[PDB]
Amino acid sequence: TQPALLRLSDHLLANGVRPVRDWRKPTTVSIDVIMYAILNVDEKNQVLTTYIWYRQYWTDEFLQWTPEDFDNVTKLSIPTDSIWILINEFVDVSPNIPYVYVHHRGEVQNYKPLQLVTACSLDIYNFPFDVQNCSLTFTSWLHTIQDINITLWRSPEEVRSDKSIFINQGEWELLEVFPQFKEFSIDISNSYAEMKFYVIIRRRPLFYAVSLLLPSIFLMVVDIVGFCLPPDSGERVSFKITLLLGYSVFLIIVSDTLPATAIGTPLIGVYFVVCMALLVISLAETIFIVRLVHKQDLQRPVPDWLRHLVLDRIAWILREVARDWLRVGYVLDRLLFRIYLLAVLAYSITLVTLWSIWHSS
Amino acid sequence: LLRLSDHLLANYKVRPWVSIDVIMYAILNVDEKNQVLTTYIWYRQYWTFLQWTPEDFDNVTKLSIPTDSIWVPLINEFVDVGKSPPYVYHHRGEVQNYKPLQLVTACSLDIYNFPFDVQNCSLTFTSWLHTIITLWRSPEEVRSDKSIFINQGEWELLEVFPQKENSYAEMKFYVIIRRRPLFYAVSLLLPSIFLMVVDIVGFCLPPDSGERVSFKITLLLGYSVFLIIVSDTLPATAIGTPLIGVYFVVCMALLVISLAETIFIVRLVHKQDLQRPVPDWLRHLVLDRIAWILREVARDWLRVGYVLDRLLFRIYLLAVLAYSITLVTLWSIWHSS
Amino acid sequence: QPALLRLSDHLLANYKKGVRPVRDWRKPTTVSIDVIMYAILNVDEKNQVLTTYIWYRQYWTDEFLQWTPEDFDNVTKLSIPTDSIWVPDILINEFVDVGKSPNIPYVYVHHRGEVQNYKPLQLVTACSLDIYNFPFDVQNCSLTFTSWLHTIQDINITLWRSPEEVRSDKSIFINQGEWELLEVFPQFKEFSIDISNSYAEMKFYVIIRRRPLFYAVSLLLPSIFLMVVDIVGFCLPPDSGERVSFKITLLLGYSVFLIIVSDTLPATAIGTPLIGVYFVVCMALLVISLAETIFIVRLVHKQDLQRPVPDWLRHLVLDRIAWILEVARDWLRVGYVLDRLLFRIYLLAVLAYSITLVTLWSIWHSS
Amino acid sequence: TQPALLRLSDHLLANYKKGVRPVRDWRKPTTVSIDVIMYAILNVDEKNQVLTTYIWYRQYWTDEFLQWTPEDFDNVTKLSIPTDSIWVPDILINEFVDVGKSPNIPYVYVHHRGEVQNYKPLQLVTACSLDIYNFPFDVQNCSLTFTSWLHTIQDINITLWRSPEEVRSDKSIFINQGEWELLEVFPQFKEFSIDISNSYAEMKFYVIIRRRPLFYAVSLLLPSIFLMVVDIVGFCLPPDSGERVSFKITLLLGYSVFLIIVSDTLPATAIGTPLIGVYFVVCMALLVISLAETIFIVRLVHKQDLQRPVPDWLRHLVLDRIAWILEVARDWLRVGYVLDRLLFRIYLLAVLAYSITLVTLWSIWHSS
Repeated sequence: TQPALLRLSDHLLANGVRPVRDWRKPTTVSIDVIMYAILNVDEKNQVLTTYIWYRQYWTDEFLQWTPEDFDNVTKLSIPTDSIWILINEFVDVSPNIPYVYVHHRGEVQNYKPLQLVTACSLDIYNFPFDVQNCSLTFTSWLHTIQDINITLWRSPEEVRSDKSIFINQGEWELLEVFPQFKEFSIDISNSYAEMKFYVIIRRRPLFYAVSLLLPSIFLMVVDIVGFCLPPDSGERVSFKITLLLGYSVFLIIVSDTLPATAIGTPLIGVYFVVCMALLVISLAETIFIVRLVHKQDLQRPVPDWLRHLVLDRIAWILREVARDWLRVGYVLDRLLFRIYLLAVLAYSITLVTLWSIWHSS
Repeated sequence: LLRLSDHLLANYKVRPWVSIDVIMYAILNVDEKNQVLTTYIWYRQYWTFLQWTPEDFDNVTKLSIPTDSIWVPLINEFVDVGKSPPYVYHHRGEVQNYKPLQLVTACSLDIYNFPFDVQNCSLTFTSWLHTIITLWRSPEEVRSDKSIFINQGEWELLEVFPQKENSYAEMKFYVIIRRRPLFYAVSLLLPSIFLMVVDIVGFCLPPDSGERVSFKITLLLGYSVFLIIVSDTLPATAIGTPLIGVYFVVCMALLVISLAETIFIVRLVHKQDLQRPVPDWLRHLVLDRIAWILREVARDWLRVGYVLDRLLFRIYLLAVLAYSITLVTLWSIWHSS
Repeated sequence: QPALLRLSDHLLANYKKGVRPVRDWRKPTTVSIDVIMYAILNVDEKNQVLTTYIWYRQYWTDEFLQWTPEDFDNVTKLSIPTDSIWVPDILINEFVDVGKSPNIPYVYVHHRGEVQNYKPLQLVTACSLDIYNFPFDVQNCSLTFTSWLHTIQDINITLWRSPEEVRSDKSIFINQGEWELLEVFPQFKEFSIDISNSYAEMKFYVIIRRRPLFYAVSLLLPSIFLMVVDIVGFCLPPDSGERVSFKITLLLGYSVFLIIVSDTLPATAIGTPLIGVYFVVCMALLVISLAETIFIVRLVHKQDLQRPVPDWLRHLVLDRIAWILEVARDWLRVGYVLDRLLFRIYLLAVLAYSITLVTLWSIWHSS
Repeated sequence: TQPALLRLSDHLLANYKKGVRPVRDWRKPTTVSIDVIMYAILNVDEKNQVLTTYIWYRQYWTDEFLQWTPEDFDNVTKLSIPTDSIWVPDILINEFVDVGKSPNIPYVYVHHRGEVQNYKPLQLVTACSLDIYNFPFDVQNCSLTFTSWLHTIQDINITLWRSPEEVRSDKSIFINQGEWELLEVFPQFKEFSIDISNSYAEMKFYVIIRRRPLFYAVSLLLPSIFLMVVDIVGFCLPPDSGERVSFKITLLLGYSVFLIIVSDTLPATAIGTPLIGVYFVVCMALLVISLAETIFIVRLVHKQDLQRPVPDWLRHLVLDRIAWILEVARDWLRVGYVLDRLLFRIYLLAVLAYSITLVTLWSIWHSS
C-alpha cells in the first residue's frame, strides 16, 4: 500500500513557484521535438494538423533525493500535483500522461505526445509538386531569459535529421525539423527567449499527377493532334464539341479539387484556364468556317482589315468562298495551332520546373 | 523565494471598501447556420494590498504566483470557449493576467452579396459580479491592425474599433471583417463564367439538329453537376442570394427553355407531312418580334424556330451582361469598403 | 448575508444525494418530461444517426426541499447547482453521442418542492433511416426516455403537457434546413423485463420530411430531360448517320453525370433509393441503343461482313414487328424493326419513371 | 431520521470505506461478474487503426459490507448509492485509446442481501487490427479486453454474468441497418501473469464484424461497371483512326473524375486494396495505352508520306499476333487494326478478371 518509494514520494511532496534556491540564477529548460505524422494541411484555413512527441526536461531543487534514502530508489513517478513552455502558433488541440518521471538528482523529464493544430503560411503556388515550411515555436512571456532560458536537449544536427520514428505514410513527407535560437524583445521585460522549429515538409505528387496532370496533358495532346489531321471544315467541329463538353465537367471537378488561398491559386491553375480558352476559341472559329464555306454570306471586309492581316501573319509566321475564304480559315488554323504549341510547351516547362523545385529541396 | 511566498500568503487573502487589451490572432470558420463567429484571441488584464519588503528579498521587483492565489477581475455573448490554454505576473503588486482566450461569439451575418460579403461583429466586455475597464493602448493602435495575424484565410481582419454604461461599464469592440473574393475565383466564379461562354458558343450551332440538342442537354448535365459540386462548398447549399441563386435560376431555366424549344422544333421537322397549321396569333407575334430584335409548312416552322432561337440568344446575352454588371458593381463596393 | 444563501446553506447542509427525495419510499417519484424540437441539424444515413437539437425539460416533486417562504423574505424560487441536488437518472436509449454541451449547471426549485429543471441537448440519436423514396423521404425517428436503474415503482415518467399539445408544437423549430418537422408524437409504455421488474418509458416519435426542391432541380430534372432528349433522338436522326454521334455525346455526358449522382445519392445497407433504379435503367438503355445504332452502320455501309441472318431470326423479327403493329435493304428493315422495339421500351421506361416520381411525391405530400 | 431509506443510506455509508475491498475477511477473491451488450458500431478508422463503438457495459458483484435486514428498515430492499461513496472494481480496458461523450450515470444499485449492480454506457475508442485488404467484402476481428488495474487474481476474479452462448448471440439492441454488421461477440477468459503470486485475470471479447458490400453498390460497383462497359462499347465502332480519340479522351477524363470522387469517399489507406488499387490501375493504364495507339495510328494515316516504311520486325509481329488474336498507309491501317484487336482482347481479359475477383470476394464473404 505504502512501500518505501511511496514514503519517499510523500516526503518529497508534502513540503508551483520556481524550484530554485536563488532567483538570480535562471531556470534553463531543455526541449526537444519528434515528428510522428503530418495528419493534414488545410490551405483554406491556413492550418496544419500534426502529431508531436514533446520531449521536455529541466532540473529542480525541492525534488532531489538519494537512493540510500529509500530502498536504493533513483527513479520516481510523481503525479503533476500543481508542480512548477507554450507554443505561439497554437490554435486548437491526446493520450495525456498524468505521471511524470523524475530522477534522484532533481531532474524532471517527460515525452508527452499530442495532436497539434498550428497556424501556417502555406504557399500553394506550386502544385502538386508543393513544398511547405511551418514554424511552430516555443517561448514564454513572463518567464523571461532571467527566469527561463530555453535550450535544446540535443545538438541541432541530430534533431534536424529526426526521421527515426516518422511514420512516412499518407500524403506528406517530412524533410527537416531545423531548430533555431533567437531572442524576442519588446519594450517591457526585454529578455524573452524564443526557440523556432521550421518543420519543412513536402507533398507527394503521384496521386495528383495521375488525376490532374495526366488528364490535362493528354487533353492538350489530343487537342493538338486534332488540328493537322481533320480538315478545317468537317468532322472537326464535332471533335471540338466533344472535347469541350468533356473538359467543361472535368474543369468543374478540378476547380472543386484544386486548393486555393488568398495569395493565389496554383500555377498550373493558369494552364487549365488557357487550355480551355483555346478550346472555346478553336471551336468557335471552326464553326465559323463550317458556316462560312459551305454556306456563304457577304464577302471579306476590305483588304485593309482581313486580307492584309492574314498576309502579314503568314509573312512573319513562315462559289465566292471556295479558295477565297478557305485561305483565311487555313491561316487562322495555323495561327491557332502555333498558339496551342506555345501553350503546351509552356505547360511542360512549368511542370518540369515545379518538379525540379520539389525534388531538389 | 519560499520565504517571500509565505510572507505574501500571510499578508494576502476576497477583494484586496482595470485595463483590457484584446488581439485577434486568427479568425476561424464563420458559421451561417449557427450565426456564430469562431476566432482565436489573446487577452490581457491589468489592475493596480500585495506588498513585500524589498531589501530582504533583494528587491526582486517581479514575481510568479499560482493562478488560484490572488483575486481576479467572463464572456457574455458566447456559446462555447474552445478548450483554450496560470503563473499570474510588479514591485508593489499590480498583477496582470495574460491568456490566449479564443472565442465562439454570437454575431450577425448578412451573406447577401456572397462572396463579397463584409461583416461586422460586436464584442461587449462587462463585469459579471461587481457593479460599476479602460484601454491599455491608444484607440488608433487597436483599430489599426494586430501585430500578429494569419491574414491568409478566406476572412480578412479589417478593423477593430473600440468604444458605454446593478450598473456596469462595458467595453465594446466593433470588429469589421471582410471575406476574400479571390478564394472563389477558381471554384465558383471561373466555372460560372465558362459555363456561360460555352452556352454562348453553342448558340452558334444550327437549330433543329442533333448537334445542338446534344450540346444543350450535356450543358444541362454540366450545370447540374456544377450545382451539386458547389452546394457543399458554399456556406448554404445554393444560398439563393443574388449572384448565386439568381444566376443559377436565370441560367438553368433559360437553358431548359432553349432545350425545350429545340426539342419541339426537332419533332416538328421530323414529321414531314400534313401538320397543324401555324397559329395566326403566333404568325403575327413572330412577324413583329423579328423586327423588335432586328414540306411547304416545314420552312415556315423552321423560320419561326429560328426567330425564337434568336430571341432566346438575345435574352441570354442580356442575362450575361446583367451578370457582368452585377459582378463589377459588387467588386467595386467590396473594394470601396 | 442574502436570504438566498442562508436558505440554501441549511436546505443543502443535511441534504443527501442518491436517496430518492420521498418520505414514504413505497410511493413513486413522478418525473414529468417535455421535449421541444428546435433544429434537425443532420440526418446521416450512412451511420444511421439523426443529429438533432431539443430543449429537454424535466419537472419532479422533491419532498426534501419544501420550505416556508414567510421566514425567508417571502422567497419562493431558489437556484441550486444541479450537482448539489438529486436528479432522476432518466436517459435516452438511442443516445450514442452528446455533441455540443451548452452546460448550464443550475436548477430552480419552488417553495412547495417541485423542481424546474431544463437544458438544451444536441443529440446524436441512433435511428432507422429508410431512404427508399429519396428525395421525397419521410423519416420517423424515436427518442425513448427511460430509467436505467430505478423501476416504475421508483420513477414514473409522464408528460408535463397534453399529448395533443406536444404533437402540434412547432413554434420553436426553425424551418431553415433540409428537413421539415411534421410532429413530435409522444407515447407511454411499461417496459417489462421480467415478472416483477418494470420500467416507465416515454417515446417521442419525431416525424420529419425532406425538402426535395434542390434534388428536384439537381437530380430529377437533368435525368428526365436526358430521358426525353434520348427518346427524341429517334425522331430526326434516322437509324443511321448523325445518330451515332448524338448517342455518343449523350453517353459520354451521362457517364460523368452518373458518377456524380452515385457519389451524391445517399446509400443505406438495406437498399438504395428507388429513384436510383431508373438511372441504371437509363444508362443500361443508352449503352444498348448506342450499341444498336453502331451495328446498323457497320451493316449498311460495310455490308461485306455477311452475318448469318438465320431464317428463324427473320421469322422472329417478323413476328415482333407484327405484334408491335443486296441485303442492305433487308438489314435496314431489320434495323428499323429493332429501332421501333427500342423506342417502345424507352417509352415504357419513361412512363414508369414518371409514374414512380408522381406516386413518390403523392406519398410525401399526403404525409 | 424518519425517512427509512435515508436512515438506511446513512447507516451503510457511516462506516463504509472506499479505499479497501468490501470483504469481511482479507485473503479471499471477489467475483466481479461482467456483461457487455453491443450497440451501434459508430466508426472504423483504418488509417488510425481505431474502432469506435457503443457498449452497454454492466458490472455485478457482492458487497458484504452493505448487509441489512429489510424488516428492520421498513421492509426496504432496493437502494441507490452515489458511485464515489462506494468501492467499485477498477476494471480497465486495454487496447483502449479514449472514451467520452457518454451519459455518466452516478448511481449504483444495491439489494438487501448485498449484491450490487452498476450499469454504464461507454463509447469506447479502442485500438484494433484493421486489414481492409479485400474491401468492401471485408471482415474485422477486433478485440476488447477487461483487466484488473492494480488487483491480482487473489483479489478480483472476472467472470461473465450470462452464459457465453448468450453473449455470443446478443444482437437484441444492435443498430443493424448501418454499414457494419456484427457477426458475433465471442468471449474468452485468460490469465496474464507477471509472477506466480502476481497474476491478473482478464476477460476479452472478440467482436467479429463484417462490412456490407451493398453499401458501396452505387458508389463503387455501378460506376466501375458502367465505365468498363462504355469503354468496351468504344472499342467497337468508333473504329480506330476516327472519332475514337475524342471518345477515349473524354472517357479518360471520366475515369479521372471517378478517381477524384472516390478518393475521399473510400475509407481506404495509402497501403491500398487490390480490388481498388488493381482494376483502377489496369483500367487507366489500358485506356492511356489505347489512347496513345489511336493517336499514333490516326496521325500516321492522316499525315501519310512517311519516308520510313513499315519495319520488317513490325511485319513479323503482325504475323505473330494476327493468327492468335483472331500501299504504306493501308499497311499502317492494318497494323493499327491488329493492335486495336490485341488491346480489345486484353481489355476483355481485364473485365473477366474483375468479375472473377468480385465473385471470389463475395464468396469468401459468405453468401446471404
